[PDB]
Amino acid sequence: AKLVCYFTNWAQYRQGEARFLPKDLDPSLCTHLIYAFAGMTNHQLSTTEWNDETLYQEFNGLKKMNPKLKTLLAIGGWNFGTQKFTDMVATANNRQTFVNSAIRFLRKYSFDGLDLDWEYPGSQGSPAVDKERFTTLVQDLANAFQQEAQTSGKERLLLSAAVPAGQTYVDAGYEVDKIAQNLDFVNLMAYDFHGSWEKVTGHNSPLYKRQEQSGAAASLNVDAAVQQWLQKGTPASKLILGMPTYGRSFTLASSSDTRVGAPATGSGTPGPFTKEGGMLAYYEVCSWKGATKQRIQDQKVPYIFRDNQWVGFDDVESFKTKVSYLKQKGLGGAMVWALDLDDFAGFSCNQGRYPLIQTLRQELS
Ligand SMILES: C=NC1=N[C@@H]2[C@@H](O)[C@H](O[C@@H]3O[C@H](CO)[C@@H](O[C@@H]4O[C@H](CO)[C@@H](O)[C@@H](O)[C@H]4NC(C)=O)[C@@H](O)[C@H]3NC(C)=O)[C@@H](CO)[C@@H]2O1
Repeated sequence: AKLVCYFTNWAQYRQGEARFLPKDLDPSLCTHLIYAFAGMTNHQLSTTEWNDETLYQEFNGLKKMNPKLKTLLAIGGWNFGTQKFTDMVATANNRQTFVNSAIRFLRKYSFDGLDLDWEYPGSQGSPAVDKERFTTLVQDLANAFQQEAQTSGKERLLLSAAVPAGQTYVDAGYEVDKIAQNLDFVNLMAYDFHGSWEKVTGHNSPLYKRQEQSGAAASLNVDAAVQQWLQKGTPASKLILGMPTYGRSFTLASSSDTRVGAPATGSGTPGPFTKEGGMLAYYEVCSWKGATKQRIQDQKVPYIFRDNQWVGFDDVESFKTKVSYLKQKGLGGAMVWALDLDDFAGFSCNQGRYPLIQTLRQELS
């Protein structure tokens, strides 16, 4: 089974014990490590931090300690946008310029593959035409990757993509059945189902829906996301189930109504280390004494509150539940975002180093 874990090249700027660099990485924790994120300049793959080349080397150098490990470079991301993607896949000359740079870039830095993270083709400013242009991009990469392997005589470069769970987005830009044939594995983003962008508290990653949910609202859970990608044609073994080492917070309109579905006046106080209201690292949810942990029985995930602060998150338990759920589904494995937000150095949760992902590795193996 696969355990695809994401490293992020901006965690390095967090303060104190929250700072994360390749040295905080465990070469054996995951089967595949994906480096987030690499951008694009003139239709080509490029760095995004002043020290990506140094990081790239330490990142991939980890394979000297674990030759079984596979590393990939992720291009895109939420904040990346759609512009540069839509423009790069618009002309053959551009697609080919990108592909050739991807290959040369990945090989130069010792990456084993590329993880496409276009959020998302077919929306957010992306013309519905990009739905089929994406598919072409995938085929182009796959084809070039296959050809190169034979000429260079090296392990063929791997091709993956981070994909949305929403029904609306899959229909809008993904030719599921067709891309699945060319993607070595699909990284399903089964989270962000609920967030502070809503007026009511909801869980970031509920495994199942709540009895009181119907219609489109009943699809906002992992299972729906999974059943969906399978039905549309994804071999269960290529579908990797994503899980978050972060949770989503809300500020309660009143601390008297703390249930899931209660009135939220907006995002929760930013985390002292993550400093991005509405989300929190697992290790930030740990430093909470005097809080109250619940359990959304129907969705098999927890959440905690203290005064006007409510946060739905994942713990060692829900992670075990989820690892167990995917097994039953015959999925290819688990995906986690991000190594970065777990208690990677056992400095806050008192459960050791990488409490959550370690749970994943042990449960999966
Ligand atoms: C598995 N792939 C995958 N891709 C999606 C990610 O985009 C997303 O995580 C979010 O990624 C954006 C960047 O695209 C991050 O933006 C960063 O936010 C911090 C504040 O927290 C800010 O200071 C900047 O460093 C900013 N950097 C950039 C390059 O914009 C975060 O918003 C990040 N969010 C979380 C909760 O990690 C994940 C999860 O939705 C998806 O998974």
